[PDB]
This record gives sequence, C-alpha cells and structure tokens, in this order.
Amino acid sequence: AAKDVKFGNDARVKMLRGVNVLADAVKVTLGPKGRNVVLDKSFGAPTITKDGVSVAREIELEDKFENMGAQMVKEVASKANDAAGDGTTTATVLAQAIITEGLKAVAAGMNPMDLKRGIDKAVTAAVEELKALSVPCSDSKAIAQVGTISANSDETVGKLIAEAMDKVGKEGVITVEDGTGLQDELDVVEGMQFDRGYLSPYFINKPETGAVELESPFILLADKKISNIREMLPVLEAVAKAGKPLLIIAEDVEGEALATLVVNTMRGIVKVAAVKAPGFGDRRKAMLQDIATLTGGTVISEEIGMELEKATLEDLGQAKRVVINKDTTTIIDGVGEEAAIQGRVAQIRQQIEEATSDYDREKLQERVAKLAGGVAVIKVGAATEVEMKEKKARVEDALHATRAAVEEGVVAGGGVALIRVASKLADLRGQNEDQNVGIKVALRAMEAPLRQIVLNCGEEPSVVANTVKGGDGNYGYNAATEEYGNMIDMGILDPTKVTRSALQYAASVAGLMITTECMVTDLPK
Amino acid sequence: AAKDVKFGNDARVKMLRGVNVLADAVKVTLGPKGRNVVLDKSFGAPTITKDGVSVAREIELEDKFENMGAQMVKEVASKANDAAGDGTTTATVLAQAIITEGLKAVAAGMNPMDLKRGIDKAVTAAVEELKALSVPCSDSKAIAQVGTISANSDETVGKLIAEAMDKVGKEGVITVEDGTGLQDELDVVEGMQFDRGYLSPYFINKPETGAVELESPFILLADKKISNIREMLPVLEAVAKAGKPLLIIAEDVEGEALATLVVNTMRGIVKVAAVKAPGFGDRRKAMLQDIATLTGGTVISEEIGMELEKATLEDLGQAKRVVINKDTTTIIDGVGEEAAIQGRVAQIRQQIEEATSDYDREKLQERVAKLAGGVAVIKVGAATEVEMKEKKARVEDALHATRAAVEEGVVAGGGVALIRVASKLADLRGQNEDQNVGIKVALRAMEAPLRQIVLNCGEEPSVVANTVKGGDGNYGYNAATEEYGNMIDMGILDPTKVTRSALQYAASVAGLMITTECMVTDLPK
Amino acid sequence: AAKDVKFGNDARVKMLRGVNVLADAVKVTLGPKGRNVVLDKSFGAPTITKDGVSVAREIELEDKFENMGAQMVKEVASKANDAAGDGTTTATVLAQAIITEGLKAVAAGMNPMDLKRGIDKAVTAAVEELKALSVPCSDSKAIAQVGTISANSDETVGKLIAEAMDKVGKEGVITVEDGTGLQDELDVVEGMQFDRGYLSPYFINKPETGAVELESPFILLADKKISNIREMLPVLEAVAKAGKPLLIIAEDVEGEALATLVVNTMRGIVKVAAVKAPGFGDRRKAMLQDIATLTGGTVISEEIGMELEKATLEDLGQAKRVVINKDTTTIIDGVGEEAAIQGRVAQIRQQIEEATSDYDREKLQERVAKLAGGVAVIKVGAATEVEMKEKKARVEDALHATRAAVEEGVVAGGGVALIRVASKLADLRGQNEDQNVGIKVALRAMEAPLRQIVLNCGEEPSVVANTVKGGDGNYGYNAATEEYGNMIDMGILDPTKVTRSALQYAASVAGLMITTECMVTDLPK
Amino acid sequence: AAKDVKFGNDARVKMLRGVNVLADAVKVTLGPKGRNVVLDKSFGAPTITKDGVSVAREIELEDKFENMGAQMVKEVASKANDAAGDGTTTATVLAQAIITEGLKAVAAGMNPMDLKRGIDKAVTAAVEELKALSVPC
Amino acid sequence: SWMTTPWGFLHP
Amino acid sequence: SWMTTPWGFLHP
Amino acid sequence: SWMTTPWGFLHP
Amino acid sequence: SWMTTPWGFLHP
Repeated sequence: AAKDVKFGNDARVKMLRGVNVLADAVKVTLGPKGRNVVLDKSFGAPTITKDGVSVAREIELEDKFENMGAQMVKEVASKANDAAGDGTTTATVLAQAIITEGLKAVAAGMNPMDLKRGIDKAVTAAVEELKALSVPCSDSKAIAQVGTISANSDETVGKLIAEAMDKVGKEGVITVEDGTGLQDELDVVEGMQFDRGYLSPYFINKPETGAVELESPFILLADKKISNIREMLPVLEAVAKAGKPLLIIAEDVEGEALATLVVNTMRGIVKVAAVKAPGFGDRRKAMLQDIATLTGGTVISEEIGMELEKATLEDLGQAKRVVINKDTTTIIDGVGEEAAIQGRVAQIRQQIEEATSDYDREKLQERVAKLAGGVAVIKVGAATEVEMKEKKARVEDALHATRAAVEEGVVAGGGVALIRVASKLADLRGQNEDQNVGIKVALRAMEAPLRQIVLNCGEEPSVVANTVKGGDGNYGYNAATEEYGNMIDMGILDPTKVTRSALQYAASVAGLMITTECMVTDLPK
Repeated sequence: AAKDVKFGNDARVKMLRGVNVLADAVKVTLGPKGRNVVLDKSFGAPTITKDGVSVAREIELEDKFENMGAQMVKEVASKANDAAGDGTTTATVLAQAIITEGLKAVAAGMNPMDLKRGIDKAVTAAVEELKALSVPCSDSKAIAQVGTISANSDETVGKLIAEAMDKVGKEGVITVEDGTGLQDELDVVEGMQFDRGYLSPYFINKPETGAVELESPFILLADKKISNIREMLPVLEAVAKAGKPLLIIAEDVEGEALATLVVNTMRGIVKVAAVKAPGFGDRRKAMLQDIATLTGGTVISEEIGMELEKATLEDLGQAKRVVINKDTTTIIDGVGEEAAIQGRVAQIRQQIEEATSDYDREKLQERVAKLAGGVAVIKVGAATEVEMKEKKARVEDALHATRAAVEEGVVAGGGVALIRVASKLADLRGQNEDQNVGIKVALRAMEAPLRQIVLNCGEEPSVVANTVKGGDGNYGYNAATEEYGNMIDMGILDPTKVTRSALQYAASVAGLMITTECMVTDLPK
Repeated sequence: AAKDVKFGNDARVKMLRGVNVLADAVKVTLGPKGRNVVLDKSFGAPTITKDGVSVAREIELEDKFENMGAQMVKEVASKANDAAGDGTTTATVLAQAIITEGLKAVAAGMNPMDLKRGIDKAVTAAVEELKALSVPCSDSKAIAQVGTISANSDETVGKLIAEAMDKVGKEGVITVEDGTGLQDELDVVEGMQFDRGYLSPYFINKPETGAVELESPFILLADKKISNIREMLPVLEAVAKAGKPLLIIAEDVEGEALATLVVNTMRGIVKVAAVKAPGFGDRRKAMLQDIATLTGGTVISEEIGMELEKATLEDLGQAKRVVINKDTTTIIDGVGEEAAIQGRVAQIRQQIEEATSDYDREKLQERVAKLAGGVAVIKVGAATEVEMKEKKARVEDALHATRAAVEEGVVAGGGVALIRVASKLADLRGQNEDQNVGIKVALRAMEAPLRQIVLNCGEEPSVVANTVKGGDGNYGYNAATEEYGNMIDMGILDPTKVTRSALQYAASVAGLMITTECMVTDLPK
Repeated sequence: AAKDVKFGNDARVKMLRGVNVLADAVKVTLGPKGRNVVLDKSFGAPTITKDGVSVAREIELEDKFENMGAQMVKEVASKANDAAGDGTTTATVLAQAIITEGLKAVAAGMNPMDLKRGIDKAVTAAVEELKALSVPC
Repeated sequence: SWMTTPWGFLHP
Repeated sequence: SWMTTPWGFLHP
Repeated sequence: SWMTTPWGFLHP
Repeated sequence: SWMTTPWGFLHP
C-alpha cells in the first residue's frame, strides 16, 4: 500500500518519542522501591504489576513511527532476557539514555557514524572493566548463596539448585516440576535438551511462561519436511485414541500442515506440538537417532524407504514430559532402554577415538554429554497448591540467575557495577571529537539504572550517583536499606552476564537508531 | 492494539474519579437510613435496590482509565464479601477514603512508598485493636443470638443455626434447602464439601446466588484431564436418557470440551457441571476415592487402564443434591453404602496410627472429618412458596454471619468498631514523617463508614463521630433509633471478621493505587 | 457496557420529568368528562381511547433516566389494577402528586427519610379512615346494585353476578364466556382455579385480556421439571394429531424447552401452554393429583418410575376450557368422573378429621372447596356478535368490581373518598417537622384525583375541592351531573379496595423515588 | 466597574503563576554566572542586562490575577533594596520558594494560618542564627 | 442448529 | 464445523 | 474447503 | 464452483 516516508530529524524525533513512552512506562518498576503499573484487560480486573517485562509486552503506540521506535528497543531488549534470563528493563532504560543524548549530539550537527563508534568503543572497554570487577561463583557454596539471594533469601532453593548442579554439573540440564506434595525431590533421569523452539506459538499451553508442556507424550521422529498433513492422519488417529499428546520432531513442518495441527489440537481432538530437528547436515541425522534411542522411538526417514502413513504407535518414542520454549526443547525421562542408550553412548565414544579432527571430536563429545548426562529434575515442595506454584516460580528464576552467575560470575547490583565501570573510563578517547562525545554519551548513560532506582526511592540521583562514583570496588548504594556499603557483602548483585548483555544489547539498538536516516511505514489510511 | 499510556498525576486523578463514581454510587445505601439506587434493565421495569453489592456489579465507566480505577477496588472489595459474606460496601467506602487522602499527600510531594507503609502499619495495629474489642461467640446461646440478629430478629432462625452447629460442630458443613412445607427440618446426611468451584459460570442456574444447583445428579469421577469431549459421549448419552443432571469431577476439563458441555446443557439436552478434583498430588487420588465411596461411584483412572468410553451409569456416583460455588462444591446425601463409607473411615483412621508425621496426620484427620462428619441440612419452614423463599434467604445470610462470628467473634457495628479502634491509635508512629501521614490517612479513613451512615440519616457526621470517639468500649451511635448507647447490648454488631476483611482489603487496593505510576489501556479507537 | 451514572438532584429531576409525561398523558382521561388520547399504530388507523391503562402501556421515553422514572410508577401502579381490577390511573396521578411535592421538600433541604416516614404515617391513617367510611356489600341485594352500577346501569349484569355468587359463594370461582345466542346462561360445572399464571407470554392468544384461552384441551400433569423437550415429542405428536390444544402443568418448564413450545405452537403445529404446578412441597404433589382426578388425567411422576416418553393421550386429563392469566389458571368443566371426584373429596374430608393441626386443617379445607365447589360459568346473552362481545366486557369488569366490593365494601367515588379521608387527618403529626411536611404532602396529594376530575370538566378545582372538604360523610361532587350531594345515593362509588390499593401503591413508589440518590443506566451510545 | 472575583484555589494558582513569571525572569541573573535578560524598548536597541532589579521593573502580566501576584512580591521585594541597598532578587527567589511549597501544603489540606506561623517561627530563628554567624565590621 | 420431526415439530 | 449425535448432543 | 475424518480431524 | 478429488485436489 501507499507508504508514509519520513527522513532525518523528523524520523529521529518520532523514534525518540516512541522509546520514551516505552522506557518511561517500564523504568518506574526498576529497583526495590519500584512503582506499580496497571495494565488493562479486555475482560476482568486490571493487572497490577511491577514486572518491567510484562509492561513492555503491552506497549504499542498509535503513531506508526513512534511505534517503530518502541518496537525496536523492545525487541533487542528482550534479546537480553533471553541470553541471561534478566536485564530487559535495564537494557531499555540504558537504550533510552544512549538514544536521548546520542540524538542530541546528532541534532547539534555531530557525525552519527563517529558517535556510534564512540559508544561502541566505550561499551567494549566497559565490558572488559566489568569482567575485571566480576567475582567468581564456582563452588557449591557460592552457587547456593546466589540461588538463595535469587529465591528471595530462601536457603531451601539455594540448596536445591546446588544439589542439582552437583548431580549433573553446572552446565547440565535441570528442570523444575510441581511436587508430589510437601518436601522437595531431586531426581536425575534419562533426558536431553536441544536448541529448537516450538514451530509456532498457539502450541503454548502455559502462557505465563510462554511454553509448551506435554505430559506422557509420544514422539514422532521424521527425517524429512512435512507438507501434506495427510501423511500424518493414520498416525495422528492412533495418537488420537490412547489420549496422549504428540511431539513432532521433523526436518520442518510447513504452513498448511502446521495450521492443521494448531486448529485440531485446539478443538480437543489430538494434542500436537512440532519443532525442527536439532542441528543440520549430517550431525542432524545422527542427533535425530540419539533422541530415538533415548525415547525408544524409531526414526522415520525416506532414504531407507520408510513412509509416515505406515508408522504405528510402536515406532513413536515416549517420555514422561517435554517442555518447549521460544527456542528450546527438553525431553524428560525417556523410555528408551538403558541397554540401548548406554550402548549408543559407547558407539559415540569410539567415534571420538577414531576422530581425525578436533571439531569432529568436540561435536561427538557434545552428543554423549547429552545422552549420558541425563536431566536433573527438581520437584518443588508444597503444602497447598498455591504456595507450591509460587515457590516453583522462585526456583525457576533462581535457577536462571545461578546458571548465569556460574558462567561469568557476579557484580555489584543496584546498578552500581555499571556506574562503577564507567567511572574508570574517564580517559577513554576516540579518533576525533565526535567519537569522544559518543564515549561520553555511553558513560553518562551507564548511570541511568542507578539514578532511576534512586529516583524511585524518592532520593536525589545526583547525590547518590556522586557518592557511589566517589568510592571504588563494589562500594554502592543499597536502595533497599538506603545505606551505603559493599554491594556484594550486602548481597545485592547481578550476574555479570545479565549486566553485560543488557548494556551490549542497549548499545546495539541505540547505535542503530542514531544512524537511521529514513523510516517507511504504511499510511494510517 | 495501540495503547494509550498515562503517567503519574494524570493516571492518578483518573483512578480517583473512577472509584469516586463507584464508591459514591454504592455508599448511598449504607446504614439503616440507606437510600435507594435505581438500576436500569434492558427489558422490563428498573430495579430499585439498597444492596450495595448489586449496585457495584453494574458500575462500568466510559473513560477507560477511570474504569480501571473502579474495576480495581470493585475487585478486591468483592474479595471481602467472599471471605466473610459481607463488607464489600464498607471496603469500598474505606478504599475511597484512603485513596482520596493518600493521593492528596502524593500530590503534595510525599513519598508514595512511605505513605503506603504508614497505612499498612496503622491497619495492622487496627486489626489487633479489633481483636481486643471483639466479644467471643462460642456457646450456642451466643450463636443463637447472633443468628437471630442476622435473621432480622427471627428467633427461629437463630435456633435453627444453633441446633445445626450443635449437630455437626461450628466448623461443620451446613446447607439450606426449601422445605417440604411449614415447619423446619434439620437432618444430618452422608455428604461432603471441598474447595473447588465451578469450572466456569454459565453452569450457574441460580444467578441470585451465583451458584450451580443439581438435583439427584450422577457423579463422574475421572482421575485425568478431559480434552476430547468425544470420550464422554457414550456416558453423556446414558445420562441424557434417565433425565438426570451430571457432575463431572475431573483433574480438569479443558476449553473446547468445557465449551461443549455449556452449549449442550444450555440446549436442554443433558445438564452437566464440572469442577476440578480436590487437592493435588497424591492426596488428590485419595480424596477422589473418598467421594467415590461416599457417592457409591467408581473412580475412572487411566493408570489402572480404565477408559471413559467404557464407563456406564453404574460406574457413576449418586447424591440427592450438589451445590457448586464460585470456589466450593458440596455433595449432599450420597448414595454410598454406610458399610463401605464407615469401613473407609476405618482405613483412614489406621493411616493416622501408622502416621510417621504430624502433617500427614493432619491431612488424614481432615479426610475422615469430611467422610465421617456428614452434612447438616436445614429445610426452611413454609406456608406459601413466597414466604418460604424469603425465609430461606434470611437463614442463608444469618448462617454466613454466624459462621464468621464463631471464627473471630463480634464487634460494635454501625461503623463504630472502626472509629473506636482508630481513636486508640492516636500515638502510632512510623519511621519518618511521610509514614506518619500515611498512618493518619488510614485512621482518618476508618471514620468513613460511620460518617456516611450518619449522613444518610440526615445528621451531622462531625458531631456524631466526635461523640462516639469521646466515649469508649462499644459505646456508639445507633443509626436506627438515632440514640447513643452500647452497640452490642442494642444488638447492632458485625462479625469481627467482616470488619477486619473490609479494612484489610480496602487498605490493600488503596496502597496499590497510591503506588501506581503508569496505566496502560487500549485506545478508545 | 459503560453506564451513565446520575446522582441526587440531577437524578431526581430526571425521574420527576419522566413521571410527569406518564401521569400528564394518563390523567387527561380521568373522570366522566375525561379527554381522548390518540395512540398511534405501526399499521392502520390510530387508536382513540379514554382508557388510562391503554395510554400507560404505550409510554416509553427517549431519555433513559426520565424513562426509568416513568417505568417505575407505571409498574407499581399496575400492581393496583391487578389487586382490585382498577385504580392504576388514580395511583398514577396520586404518585405524581406525592413525588412532585416530596421532591420540592427534598430540594428545600428536608430529610428524605423523614419525609417518607410522614407520607407513610399519613397513608396508614388514611387507610383506617377509609375503612371507617366504607359501607358493606354482603347481601345479594347489594351485590346486585354494585354490579349494576359497574355494568353501566345494566340490571341484567347485576342480576347475573348476584346469581353466580349465590351459586358458588362470593369467594367462589366465576368465569364468563360468549353465549350460545340471546339470553344469558348460568351453569356450575366441575372445575378449579389455582394461583399460577402462564410460564411466559406469547402463549397469550387473547391480547385484549392478556390471557391464554384453550378450547377442549388435553392436560399433561408432570410432577417434575422439564428441560429436554425431547421427552415430550411422543406425547406432543399424539396431541398434534387429534388437533387439540395442550396445557402442560409441570413443576417447571425451562428456557429452551419453553422456547420450543412457543415457536412450534406459533407455527400452527400443536397448540401448547405451560404453567407451574400449584403450591410447593408436599401440598404440591397432592394438589397435582386433585387436578388429575378432576380432569380424569394421570399424574406422571418420576418417583413411581413413570416416564414422559411412555405417556399416551389416555394419561392426559381433559376439560372443555382453560383460561390462563398473568398469574392465574382456571380449569373449566373437567371430564373426571363424578364418582372419582366425589370420592376424592371424601378422602380429603377424613384428612380434616385425622387433622392434628389447624394449619394442616385449613389447607385441606382449601382443597375440598376447590374440588367440591366447582366453577360458575356465565354465558353472556347476545343478538349480534358485536353486542355480545361488548356486554361480555361489561360483565367481566362488573364482576371484578363486585368481587372487590364484597371483600372490603364501597366508598364515595369521583375521588371524594380520598379528599374526605384527608380532611380528617388535619392534626396528624410525626416525630419532627420533616415528618410533618411528609404528612402534609400526602394529604395534599389525596386531592389530586378529585381536582383532576374537576379540571377535565372545565371547572375550578380549588372551589369544588374547597366545597367537598367543607361538608362531611359521603357528600361530594358528582362530576357527571356537576351537582353536589351524597355520592353513594347518587350511585358514584369505588370499591374501598380499589381506592386503598391505588393510594398504598402510589405512596409506595413515591416513597422509593423520594429516597433515591443514584441512578444507573446504559450510555445512549 | 464590574469586578471579577476569584476564590481559594483558583485565586492561589493565579498568584503562583504570576510570581513564577517574575521570579523565573529575575533569578536567571543571580550569581557570578548569571545570564543576560533582554528588555525591549519602545525606541532604539534592546537593553541587555544582568540587573535583577531592572528586569523586575519591567514585569507586568496580561492576566490581572497573575499580575497582582507579580506586583505583590515585586513590591515587598523592593522594600528590601530600600532597607539595605540590595537583596530584591534574593527576596524574589526566596518568595517564589516559600510560596510554591506553602501553596502545595495548602492544597494538600493544611491550615494556611498554621503554615504561616511556622514560616514565621523559622524566619525568626533564622535571623538570630544569622546574627550569630555575623562577623563585625 | 435445530431439527424437525416428520410432523413438523421444530426442536433442539 | 460441529456435529450432532442422534440424541442431539452438539460437539466438535 | 476442509474435510473431517471420522475421529474429528479437520484438514485440507 | 470448484470440486475436490478424494485425495484433496481442488479444481474446476
């Protein structure tokens, strides 16, 4: 249709306004004295939340240009939460800060490209300074402390996570489930997890987590692309009876076929969920088999001459539970015989011997680790269905936090790590004055999180920021107690990874917007 | 869609206006000199009512922000009525009072969070002061007096309730039904009650009470989740003939399946109602069985390999009457053989012996209490179908009032308990001046109910409030006789629980609104 | 949807305007010099009427608030006509009078509640004064005089009604039907009448009377509630053939089933009408049987294990004519064998002997009175189908008038009874000045009817009212002859019951409106 | 002539706006890094000044109520310069500060008279504390 | 939605 | 979209 | 456009 | 206007 095209300054102010609505709405929740945001609902009572992510999801502006602005930072900011399980709100306020000043510099006539180079240079320096400031979290004692802090001071959760990681390693698969009632349970079962999310939402039956959760599902492994959902009918009908859900793991499920699955499972007849096969090329055919052996299923490939129409329930794999993400699939408690699974592991271990390469070797190790490592299953305690569901949530979060802390350590939270890191880059310079401005823009922005947290407390940002900058190390401002001291000792910290991702992702979208000269959108007509 | 986002002060005034419409509309009914509110109807003659709850239900505002304001207090206020069978109107006027002053303080530049802490501190203090003021209601003499006062001075009702509680304990299940004609009847039958409401309204066939009422219904107990309503057909068809209603007790009935049930029972073919199975985990499978034994039905679980398609009427339980609530299900007069029921009780009592835990012990006792305790059935007297239905109403209310009075006692009504309790917290202080203001805001609000009652009488609130505060104990203002004296002796009282819930729920939503900084709703476009 | 909420004074003026349109439209018809009102029709020639009730039915206002005002008095006013067969118009003008002045007092700052108490006190006093003024109508001589006056001086009608009451008692069932041609006929047949109206209009096939009239109908007696109209099919098909209407007397006929009945009888296939079974509890099962014996039908109850699908025409009762009201059902000339009917009466009479209670005794006598008493059928004379239908109308009205006169006597009509009664309450006082104003408001209003009647005559209300008040007893103003004298001797009177109901019902809705502070209706959008 | 009469809150906000224009215009000149204010002339070139008093003299508002607000502080502020040869600008910004917060408290429902008593008490205390701090000359 | 019997009765 | 059983039950 | 299998599966 | 073969092919 006819488009409305905006340029340079007009385009920029529109974007700025858009992210201002987004950031302003989201940042009011930042910090221990965060404010409530009321989100309306089509039917029922409004939602009252302090969850920056929830607010962000609801933001859509009437002005198409302003909206594009909001949608852009809204998008990369979410990339942060995906990468470290936290930081979108931080990334959002950081983005507003960089963009606001960066655009001012542009309007003042400074070079957008140099401004971007400066921001980027400052960010790289900052991430290094961040690694230095980072404190390790390698032993179970630390792992537990962090988990406890994440679970809101619940030593139980901290203990659980530590026990779980001790069982399968700190890089091992760990899942959480509702318990059988009072008292937690930790079990390691035959399972696996690969990087492939659902082939479309709608399959999502747990919107709170935006996840797909199947119980006692069959598993169809097809080494091909599915176009004509007719091929499936004989098998789906089989799964229809038996009343069990089905997980489709194919090379791909195309539009129409996928549409059919969504519709029908939505009508009560047959519950299905599909995801692409892990990896690509040859390591794909191999991994497809691993899953088969792990779940006691039979891979159905055209090469050997097998057909889907002739596939029976006996060809399907099986597991006690599968959980699908926006981009992850985890199989819990596969039926596959330990004899076959363990034997399979043996075969791959010889492959590693006969391995005439490091790459080919690393790939084989990855496979055995999945197949041999299993899956740690934490069953959250209880005493009333409500408390049980609430604890399960804290555990899930604490888990993500601990996982990230184990990967890159921790740093002083409350926004002080960022302001501390910036205070050290006071002499960082670029190739020209524009680049220097860019550096100063970024360093100044790194104060946004702390300042906002302080503002929510009803205090004076300039003063607190000034004092935190005055000290060093992990000396900061505890927004909760409203007292200064060592942030780590006071147990107020963020995984170095979350702070790093928030900054890099913010800096990314900000740099892109500062170097945008034209915007195209449909005419409001 | 595009949203309209409002912030700080703009957002706050909108909410204030919204609750002002709600509270102003509802509070005119408060007290013995309450005014009438006329509620329009799409077809027929307008409704003339003095029932604050009825008015509240009709309130929906044109301005989306103002509407969110109304819907929020409207929501938590209703939580009060649910918890104590009364107090929504009170909670609503209390909320208007706290919010009005609280927002003024905010606009004056005071810290929202400290204001909220103060309100909360004052409320906690007030609830304790309320318990102190509370008069116990533990013996049947008291139980009867309270019920009589609730039934509008009908000693008959008071007597009935006292006899009923004497039969099954003051914490026992008691139901009321239309009588066989003139003269009440009290009977204890095999029955039970669990905490699970209807799986959706629509099932509601008694809107006056917002309850589902089935007569001589079959009961299907299925230890699984129902997706494909096909599984049901064979059984539903069976229940179709025989012309009896059906209660579905499953692990859960999913969307489409549930949709089908609603539609079809609404077309006259087969009356169904579904609710989730009580409890979770293992104590769920056990309780599901108790209900089976109690109603002479057979639990249909997939584990043992049973199928719903192969379920006949003989597998279904049976009872004379079931009543479903917004969150409660009560089975009255189960067909289960006393031999089987009583034997079942025996089994659970040994469980209590072999119990190697206090928790596991408490849970087992709960089950026998249900199975062994039975259900007291009050059949309201009569002499004309009209009077009979009217008395049945007074009994039902008197019952809720007495139940609450038995749990936490009674206090001086007419709003004097609240004003009395506040008069004692004159020295309560917080950590800073903002918190002190919060405390004064709450204490001041506690006078709203009395003041409103007095205003409806056409008297001067300031003077009556001033006089009631001047005295002590349960000395108050009888709005009916417009004379002072001891509120309890004059028989003007509220269950301590209703006053407590009204206050806590009001303070809750008020605190949330005072700490709201952003509101998001769809564009009026 | 979004509502429009009005308060206090705004709400009140709206209501006032609404009832002013209603009352003003209706009162022009009041009295012997009443004016014509022209009511438009969608198709045809306008209707020209002097029937206040007809006009009232057509009144609906554009402004939602004003409309609620009209619908309210319109509603309770009609309750009067239902209670005494007359008085709606009077009630309506009385309501306008009380409301107009009452609202003035409110705007002047007087207490609404005290104003209402005063109005009520004055009304109670007035009703007693009314009983005193009342002249008895107990012998057939009087019964005839009143009937003659009601039939517009037709001694024939007076005679008929007197003969009819002499046959079945003045509290006995009496019906009127078109005659066989010239010369009236009075017959007493096996019949009965209970307090249950049609289960929905639509069944109404005689809109002029808003009644349901079936000829030579079958009667299905079912001691249960009907949901699935499928159960009926076999029986309905049977009734379909034979081409006879069917009266369904069940415990209740639910929504969808009822819908089906309305639709199908409206399409010509099978004429049905349903009403609830009389009474409740046990006296219901008994009465259901009486009707069975009376009409030679068989009660179909689930208890004994009977099914509707297996019910044949032979199970159905039968009568020559049934007439259903807004709230009454009367069976005329039942087929039941006199042997069975009379024997049934015997059984109930022994019940009265074995009666160990007065209540149980009174209820049994009521039943025999119905079964043994029969039904008096007046067949209106003729000579041309037109005159016959016109006389039938006068008889029907004269009947209602006489019935009421027999219950409570008569008083001076032309509105003088009301003005006379008020003239005696000049010293009636309340507890405070507001209540005194309320009393004066009511007494003043009691002059509205006479004043209006006089205004319609083109005379001066103040003068006639002044003169009528000056005298005493039943001295009044004959609006017809426009001469003073004794209202009773001049034969201008109203049943004490109609004047009483008109006043009480007017005072009721007026009191409610004066104490209304908030109105809620849908937004005109 | 016919008058326009305003009350309570309406009257107060008008005054506030009036002194805000005055004080905001004058306070930009305060201090060694004070900014320039350009005052127009009927004939000639505009006047560029950093003299708070000069700016104050030129302030007159279109809204009569807002103007009364400006004229009032403008008046007593000048009394200062008369008494000590300096301080009008300071008096003006001090007035804007007290009035701004004082009015907020009033709108919050606080007693105007008590608010005034408190301000006065604080000022008396302050003047004494000022004498103590004072160094002789 | 509704059905019709041979004799013309319309029903659910 | 939906079907009807002989006894009149409407379902997917 | 779409068809339905006996078991209720809606498909092209 | 169009027809459908058993195998689902939509065509004129």
